[PDB]
Order: sequence, then C-alpha cells, then structure tokens
Amino acid sequence: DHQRRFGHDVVGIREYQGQLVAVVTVWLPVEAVAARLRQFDVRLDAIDIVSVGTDEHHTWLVLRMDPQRNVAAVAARDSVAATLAAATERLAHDLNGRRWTARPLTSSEIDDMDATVLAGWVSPRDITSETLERLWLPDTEATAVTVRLRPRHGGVEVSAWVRYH
Amino acid sequence: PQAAVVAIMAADVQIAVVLDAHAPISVMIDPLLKVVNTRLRELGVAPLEAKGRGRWMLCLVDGTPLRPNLSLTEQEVYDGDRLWLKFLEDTEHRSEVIEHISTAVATNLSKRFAPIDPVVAVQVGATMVAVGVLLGSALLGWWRWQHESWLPAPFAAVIAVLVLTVATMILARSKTVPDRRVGDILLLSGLVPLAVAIAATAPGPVGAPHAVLGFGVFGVAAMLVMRFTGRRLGVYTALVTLCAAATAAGLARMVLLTSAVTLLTCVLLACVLMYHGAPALSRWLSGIRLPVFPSATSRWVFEARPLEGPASVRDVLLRAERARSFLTGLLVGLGVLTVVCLAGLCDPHAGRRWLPLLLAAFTFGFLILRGRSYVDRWQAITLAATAVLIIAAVAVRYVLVSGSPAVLSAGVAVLVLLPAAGLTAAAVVPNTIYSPLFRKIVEWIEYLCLMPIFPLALWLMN
Amino acid sequence: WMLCLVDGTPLRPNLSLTEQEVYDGDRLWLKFLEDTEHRSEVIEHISTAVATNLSKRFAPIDPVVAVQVGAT
Amino acid sequence: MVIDDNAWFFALADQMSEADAEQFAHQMAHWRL
Repeated sequence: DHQRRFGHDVVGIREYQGQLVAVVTVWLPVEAVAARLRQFDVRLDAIDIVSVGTDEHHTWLVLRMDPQRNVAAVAARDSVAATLAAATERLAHDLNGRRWTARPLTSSEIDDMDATVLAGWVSPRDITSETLERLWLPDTEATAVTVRLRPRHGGVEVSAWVRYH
Repeated sequence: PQAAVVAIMAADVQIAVVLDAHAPISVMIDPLLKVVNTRLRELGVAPLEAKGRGRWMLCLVDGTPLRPNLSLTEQEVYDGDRLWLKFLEDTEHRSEVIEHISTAVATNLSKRFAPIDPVVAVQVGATMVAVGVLLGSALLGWWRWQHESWLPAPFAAVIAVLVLTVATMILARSKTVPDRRVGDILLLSGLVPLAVAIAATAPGPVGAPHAVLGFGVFGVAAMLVMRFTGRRLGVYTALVTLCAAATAAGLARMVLLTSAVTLLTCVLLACVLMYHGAPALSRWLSGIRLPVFPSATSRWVFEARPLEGPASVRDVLLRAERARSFLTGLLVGLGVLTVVCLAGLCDPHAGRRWLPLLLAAFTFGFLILRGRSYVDRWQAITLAATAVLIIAAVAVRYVLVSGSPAVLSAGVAVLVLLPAAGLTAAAVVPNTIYSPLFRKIVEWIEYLCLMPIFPLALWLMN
Repeated sequence: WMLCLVDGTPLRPNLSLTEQEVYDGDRLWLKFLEDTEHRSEVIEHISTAVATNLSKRFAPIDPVVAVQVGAT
Repeated sequence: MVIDDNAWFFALADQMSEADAEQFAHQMAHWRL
C-alpha cells in the first residue's frame, strides 16, 4: 500500500494484522527515539532499530502500530494510513537535520529492504547497551543487527538480537 | 528552563508546538494565534476569525478552559498533552426576570427539563410488553415445573410466534429510525417464550432434558440474530454464553450421570479459561462481517464527519465498537456463571466445605487481576462486581440454611468489612498509586492463585 | 543566541524584523540553542470536534469513578 | 444629567486585571491607522 498526504512526503505502508512502515537513516545516533513511541495522540506498538551490512552498511527503523489500540486517534483523522504516515513523517523530520538524513520508504523500496534483510544466529542478548559496535565484528558475509523497544509500562524496555549469514 | 512540547489543535488542523512551560497563558495566547493563522494561510486553509464579541482561549481536549492568569505548570499541562484553541463566544446578556411565581415556575421547568414524547412513549410500551411477556413465559415455566400439563406449551408457542412476527414486521417496515430498538426489545422478549415452549414439549417430569433443550434452542436463536440483525449484541453474547454453559451441563446430565459438584467445578474451570481467552475471542468475533447498523458512539461520530480514506476509519471504528461490545457481553456472562457455580458449590453442611472457599478466594483475586488490567470502565466494573458477588453469594448460601449465630456473625462481618477494604484501596491510597514492582508482585500473587485451581479441580471432580 | 517565536521556530538571522513579519507588541523568546535547525513541519489534518468529543467517553476508569463504585 | 441628589446603586464595575490590559495593549500596539 501507499499514500501521499496533506503533509510533505510520500509514505509506503504495509498491512497484514496491523500496519507496518519503515524509515531509512544514514557515527552513533541518539538512542532517545523511545519517546516517539508515545506521540501526542497515537500509541505505537514497537520501535525496532534495524541494521544490515558486511560494506553495504544499511540502517533502518521499522515501526509497528495497531489501529485498534489507536482508534481514538484515527477517528479524528481522515485515514488510518494518513495517521501513521503523519506519525512517521514526524519521526523522519525529528531525525532529519543532523549528518544523518531520514525519509519514509516507498513500499517498492520496502520490498527492496526486505530482500536486502534476507539476502537469501547466536543467542538473544540480555545486556546489550555496550555490545552493538563489537557485535558487528564477527566475520560473516552478511550480518543483520536489530534492537527492539516496547511499552512494557509507562517506560520503554529494550531487547536486541542478531543473526549471521 | 522547562518547556512543554504539546500538539495544539485549531480549525481542523493539529500542530505540534514547543511552549514555555511556565509563562502564563495570557502571555503566549496571542502570538500562538498569529503562528497558527500563518500556518493555516500557508496551507491554503481559511484562518481563524473572531466571531463578534468574545475571547480567544485554550482548552484541554476534554473541553475545560485553561486559567489565563496561570502558567501551564501549576495547571498540570505536561509535555505530550494536547490543547484545543477556541474563540469563546461572549456569555453575558440581560438577566431576565419573571415576577409572577407561577409563570416563572412554568417557564423554568419547561426550559430546563424534557417532557414526555411519543418517541419515548413507544419505547416505554415496548419495555412494558417485554416485561409482561417474560412474566408470562416464566409463569408458564413455573406451572410446567409444578404440574405435568402439556397444555402450557401451545400457549407459550402462540405468544412467542405472535410477538416474533410483530417484531419482524416492525424491524422490516420501521427500520428507518434508531427507534428500531423497539423491535430489538420485542425480539429479545419473544425468544424466551419460544424457548420455554420448546422446553415444555419434553415429556415426563421436568428436569435436565427440558433445561438442555430450552437453553440450547434459546442460544441457537441468539446466535442466529447475530447474523441476521447484528444489533444490540452484548446482551445476546452474554445470553449465548449462559446457554452454552447450560447446554454443556444438560448434555453432561443426560449422556452421563455426573454429580452437580463435578459439573460446577467443570464450569468454573471453563470460566477461568474463558476469562483468559475472552479478549482474543472478542478480537476474532470483531470480524464476522455481520450487518452494519452503527451504534450510538459510531452514529454520533458519523454525524460530525462526512484501507484508505473514510471507509477505512469507518470500518476501523465499527470493528472496534463491535469488539468492545462482544467483550463486555462475554465478561458479564462469565461473571454470572462464576457466581452461580461458586454459589452452587459452597453448601455449608458438607464435609469438604473448606475447599471451595479457597476456590472462591483464588477466583476473587484472579478476577481482580483482570479488573485492574482491562481498560473499559464497564468491564473493570463488571469484573469487580462479579468478584464481590462471589463473596456475597457464598456468604448467604452458608448463613441462610446454616442456622447458627456463629456463621451469621462471620458472614455479616466480612460482608461489611470486605467492600470497605475494596473502597479503601482507592479512597485513601493516593490516586491508587503503587510502585510498578509492587503492582507486578500483586499480579504475581493473584496469578499464583490460578495454578492451585487445577489440582483442586481434579480433587473436587474426584 | 538566537530568537525563536512562541512555538519555537527560530527567526532567520540574515533577515530584518519587517521581512520576517514582526510588528510592534510581538513577543520574541531569547534562547541559546545547540543547533540552528529545530522545526517540526508535520501538520496533521484532524477533525477537532470529534477529537475533543471522543476522548471523554473512551477514557479508562478514573479513580473518582472508582471511589463511587466502591461506595456503591 | 442627574435626576436626584441621593446616592444610590449605580453599577458593578467591569474591573480588569493588569495582564488583560497588557494583552490588549500588545494587540493595540500592532495598529497604526
């Protein structure tokens, strides 16, 4: 699926059991995107930082948002897609401005991103904050590295996992 | 200094702004209006206008205006809040006076209260004929319980078919108004005499075969009215829950010769399992593509508005409200089943009597889990109500037939102290605040209530 | 040091006050900001009436209600 | 013109705060016509 809205960017959306959208961003960036899980009205399901590379260093945010937890917000707006498109444009414009730039993906490029994430295995880590820049170091043709943020309570709690080849 | 990021909304546009968290509103309101007008004009949207004498004001989304003489801080505007910008129309005018007492009474009442109206009158008539036909059906059921006469079943059948045809004609002809709830009331009212008419055709003395037949046919009709109407579905959800449990008991008393205690403990087990499964089942039942007569909140959203666009928000809203209604009906039905099984188990003049009181306490805590966990006001209130009613039902089941001052004093004491504790947990406890760890520990305790039921269910089964 | 409006959008430092439409009686906030880019351009078209309506009747249990429930 | 010399109820004053006056003044300062 796709939209162009009363906003500023074209935004690709996928849906299967809830809505999915992704933003690319271009060393370390700020970690504080946990606050954007709780925008002014919408409540997103998760913020997942995604990254893949060797070369081919790519870094992504993929966002999950349940409309049925967000009906009070959607009902004010002319579309559920327009709702999440706006909320992702908010995150994109918040990230954009520094050395790293950000934009919503087109759904075609979302399928491209899915292909590059596949390209064709160790434990999930309990303590993670220091690990990220060294967990890239083990020798592989392809690494996929990702971090998950979820609203366990009024805070946000973190999990991370990885696979190689 | 502190700053609050908030998304203000004005003239069907929401804009996120960063505001001085402790400047008074009177300071910021004017340039906020200028910025909003600039943004609207940049969007090609018609800007805000001062419609005569009045004043520009900011409200919380619930509607209350902010104190202009006060800053955001001391009136609890936090980061991530939202505000509604308005031009309030001037309130002041001449304060009229009617000097004569009688005319002042008449005009004040007429201005301020609502008269009877034929719209209300038809609903009242439907309610009263519903009450009448339930009394008649329950009365025929009482007579067939007391006497072996075959003749009550034709009367129940004929009154059922008359009211059902009348309901169908009203629903077909007069579907044009939200006063089709007259037809819904009549149909709800008339499925009951049909159930007792089918039940009374079972020969011999009344009992389990009559019960299983009547509850089965009533639950079947309540299931059909979902697919054919799809209106007022919470009450039918509760009814089909009750009929499912009653039919399972009737088949257990006909195919087998199981004792009542075994079946009640089975029913309790099914209840606590269904409580665990109810939200997921509700989200399943949310999408059964039944007819699309909108409910009250959905109607009163639709009046204010004209996978993409309007049809998506409309489908989402209808789906969510159907989910909420199914969930609420389910919880009410389970609540009834839970109290009726706990009441049936706790006979005081039994040797095993100490055990089901433990089952009661465990279920009481488990229900209070869901009560604190589930979001809808009337579902939390449902869970709390049934939890209390467990205690009340078992207490009376003891103290009524156990003729002793001991059990009397015990029951009446817990019956007054326990809800006062239930109140105390929010009345004195500051805004019901506890630490997340303490909350999770309470969730652990009332979860640790659940796995003792499993062996106790085995032990009361045998 | 850099002057922002009430919403937080900065003024252009290479433009005069008239060219940025600042008139007499306007309020400007004087702030020290770590960067020159802090705008949030994302507008949402939301119907304000239903937005301010639906919030009060989709609310969760408020303890002022819960007290009444307990008292009942 | 005065109708009679005895002092009597006349009005309740439309008293206004300094902040409202300042706010109106910041509005009126915007205009030069």
